[PDB]
Amino acid sequence: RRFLFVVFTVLVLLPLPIVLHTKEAECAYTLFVVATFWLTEALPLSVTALLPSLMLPMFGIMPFKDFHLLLIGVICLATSIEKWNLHKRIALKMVMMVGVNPAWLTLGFMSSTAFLSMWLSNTSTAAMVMPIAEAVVQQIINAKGHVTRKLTCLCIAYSSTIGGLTTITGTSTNLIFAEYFNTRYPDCRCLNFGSWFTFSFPAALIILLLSWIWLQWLFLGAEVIKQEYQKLGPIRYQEIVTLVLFIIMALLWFSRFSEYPGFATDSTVALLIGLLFFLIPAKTLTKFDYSPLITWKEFQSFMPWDIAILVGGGFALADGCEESGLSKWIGNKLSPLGSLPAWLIILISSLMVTSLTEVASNPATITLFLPILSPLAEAIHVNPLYILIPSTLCTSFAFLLPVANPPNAIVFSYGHLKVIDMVKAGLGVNIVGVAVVMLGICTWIVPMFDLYTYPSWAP
Amino acid sequence: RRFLFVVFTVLVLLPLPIVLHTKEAECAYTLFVVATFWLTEALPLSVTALLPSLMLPMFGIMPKDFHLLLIGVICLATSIEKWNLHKRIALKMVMMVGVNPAWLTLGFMSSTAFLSMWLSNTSTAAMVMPIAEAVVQQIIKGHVTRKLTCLCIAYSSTIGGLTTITGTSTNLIFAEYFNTRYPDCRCLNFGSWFTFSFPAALIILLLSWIWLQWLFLGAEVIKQEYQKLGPIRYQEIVTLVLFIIMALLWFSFATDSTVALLIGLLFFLIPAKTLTFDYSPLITWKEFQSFMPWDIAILVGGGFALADGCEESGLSKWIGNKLSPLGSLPAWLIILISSLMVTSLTEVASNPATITLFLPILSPLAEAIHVNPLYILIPSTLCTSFAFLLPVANPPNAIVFSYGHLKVIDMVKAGLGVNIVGVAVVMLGICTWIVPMFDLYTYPSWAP
Ligand SMILES: CC(C)CCC[C@@H](C)[C@H]1CC[C@H]2[C@@H]3CC=C4C[C@@H](O)CC[C@]4(C)[C@H]3CC[C@]12C
Ligand SMILES: CC(C)CCC[C@@H](C)[C@H]1CC[C@H]2[C@@H]3CC=C4C[C@@H](O)CC[C@]4(C)[C@H]3CC[C@]12C
Ligand code: NA
Ligand code: NA
Ligand code: NA
Ligand code: NA
Repeated sequence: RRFLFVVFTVLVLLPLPIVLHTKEAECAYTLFVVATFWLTEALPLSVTALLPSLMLPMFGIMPFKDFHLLLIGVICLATSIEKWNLHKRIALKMVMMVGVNPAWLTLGFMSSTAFLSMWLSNTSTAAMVMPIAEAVVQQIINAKGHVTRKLTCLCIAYSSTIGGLTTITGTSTNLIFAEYFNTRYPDCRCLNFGSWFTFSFPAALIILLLSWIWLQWLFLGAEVIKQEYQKLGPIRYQEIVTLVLFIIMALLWFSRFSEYPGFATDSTVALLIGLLFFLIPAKTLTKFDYSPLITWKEFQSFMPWDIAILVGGGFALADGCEESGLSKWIGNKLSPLGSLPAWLIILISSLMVTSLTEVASNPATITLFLPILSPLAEAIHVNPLYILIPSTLCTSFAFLLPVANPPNAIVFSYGHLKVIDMVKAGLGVNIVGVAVVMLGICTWIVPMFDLYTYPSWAP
Repeated sequence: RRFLFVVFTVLVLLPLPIVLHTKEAECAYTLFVVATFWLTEALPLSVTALLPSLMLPMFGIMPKDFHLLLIGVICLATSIEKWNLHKRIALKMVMMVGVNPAWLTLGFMSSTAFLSMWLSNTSTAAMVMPIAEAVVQQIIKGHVTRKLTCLCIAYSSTIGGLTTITGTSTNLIFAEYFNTRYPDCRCLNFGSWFTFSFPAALIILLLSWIWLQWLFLGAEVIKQEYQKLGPIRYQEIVTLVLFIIMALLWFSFATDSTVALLIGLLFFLIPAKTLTFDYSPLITWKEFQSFMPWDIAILVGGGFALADGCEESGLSKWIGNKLSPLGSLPAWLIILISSLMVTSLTEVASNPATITLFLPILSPLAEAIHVNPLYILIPSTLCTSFAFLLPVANPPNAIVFSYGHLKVIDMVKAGLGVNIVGVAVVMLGICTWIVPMFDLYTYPSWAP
């Protein structure tokens, strides 16, 4: 029907009243309705986040930091990159340098959006490169033509998903993990921009280079590209300063200094370079007056404000389940769960989140699964990073059917790509992604964070 | 000049280095920069708020019911503005009191005074002004009616911007400053603000109507503007009945945030009659995200960071032992000389900037001289809104200035009397009816 999720919303609040007895059932009812509206997306993912703060007081259950500074500093750069169309110039420049094209054009279209989705969002990059890739494939073919379109679509979407890793500020499921982690463990200083990039870039490079070979074997065995570049025009003043500030912020992030009062952090670099976008004149004379590179309404458009509401709603639901009396019941109900090998819990939880993320949303899976796996990690006396590092990477591995993330729903709205093509292509990419994450969590991420010893910022 | 406030930004960070000595004159440098950029508006009022988060660590100086009520009122106001119910309310309040020259100024005043309790002053002043221009043009001594109508719209949108904590940003800043710093106070909410602020604003509105009517000037032309926006549709009858339900539930787990979230979250759920194979709600999330004030929290966080930074850097001790005879004054004289200062500075500055600068000045002074904090902080937040002179203070009277009429001396002569009667009514109120409502003559228990 049409009015589906008004009657699905109002017709699950009616049978679910197990509420007509003790308090832990009243908290189970809140947990059920919030999880059901998060999984099915009947409400827009932050109206649901405000529902525990409405429903827990009526039953009787009662209750800025550096990551926000870094998020402000990266959104300031991303708004200027997307606004002045620098992101189209540095996508058509990676193509035409790699594009020898027996099969290197697929690698160029993968590497462009993989680099671009480290900074922008996956949805915006997948919506930007797909017209360019469609025009390039059309004007190369008009000079086997059906498999190139679906290969190009899948190589855009999957590599925009893969490039969405390697940065904490690259996807929303990374922002949610970082905001959960620095709130639950505020005595921990080992997770920042560079330490995330250092362990996540060797994984994503291997996943990209293996997915290229997999898709190129699965589907298949000059002036046409140097004409969409000249339709961009010449280079403007507003995107040379954005490029210079990009290069300066990038090589100031990864290069950490010597002095030590309090300001050698990443949020200092983020604010100190990203607040120059409001100040530097664009040479866009308002007419007596000038205009900057970035105004405040555009920043407010680009800034994710609902992520903090989502983290606060998840934390409120977790404390409601703690102080209501429910977590004791399911904690004494699941006592043989802590007699497992610690790597088997990694395996079953990673397969669980990467199976659930194919039909659910990427923030909705990780917001439900982080307060399940954190006290389990503290209880069985393993490192709480050892459990939570592979689960946030396996939640991003949404490569099957186009209901999981909007990156492969954008490339699906075009005429090509049957659903069985997406399923058969994304199954091998999911397999190699889980295999590379399992290799990494036992080979190179172990000495980087000392995962085999219980930490000191944990209870 | 054109690039004047880039070289005002970069050439005040250069002479201000008194920083080349002790720690106390390093927090008296980030104070001057932030205060100057707030008073001048060289940076957009929240880029400046993030500056103590950048400048205080580099010197060596290291450190929710109102949010839910704000979410509820913002998602009500989004649906009121989106489906054009405010035009129906404004054109219905006029034409009841609408056949005389005066009683038509009062209708245009009462419409935007009622409408700016819920919407913003800028949005109501930019909506009633074309309607009022069309009515004054098609009804028509012809030149003085235009400037009288412009000034009555711009003043009554400001006067109506009181009576609600969620009615103007300088009220939101005070409420967010006061639910912090005194978290054991449970006497300040929506209805207790309305109960003390409505009798003041009604008297100010009526006396301003009489003042402007004496100062300036001693049927089928309004109805065709009401029949121009058609009959009433489903999406605004639903918004009207939810407005009436929320309004008569506010004035009677039973909190104001419960009323704001139980009725306010129904706007995202209720099906509007715009079928997308699908349907669309009354409001979506992008519209709410555009309407929601996100920079007010950044502003109050930057104010709290700058206020706490003056504590460990021993500057507050210096300017506290420097101003020791300040605490030998009568307590009402502090009200008088602070309310006159906040109503004089706000004519040339911004309304959030003045109150963000002056709340951490007046709130420790109240605890120092052993009076009630609300006694000092209520007339200062009421008098900061009294921006009725020249059109650089608030955008409500800069909207009505962009039209052809209304030179500056008219605004000055008209706003001087409105400022005088506003200060007089607030001084009468804080000594007559706000005293037993909050027990202002005794030192509280939420105060140290
Ligand atoms: C979804 C959130 C908000 C609420 C529910 C949290 C549940 C799933 C969590 C919170 C407390 C957890 C328990 C905490 C401690 C132990 C003891 C350990 O030897 C085995 C696992 C076990 C038994 C955990 C199982 C999972 C658990 C019950
Ligand atoms: C963020 C900036 C603006 C904060 C500035 C705070 C200043 C204005 C405050 C903080 C400490 C205050 C002092 C604290 C105590 C006393 C003693 C009293 O007998 C007279 C007032 C006096 C002397 C106050 C004057 C105002 C004061 C100096
Ligand atoms: Na991205
Ligand atoms: Na998904
Ligand atoms: Na208002
Ligand atoms: Na002002």
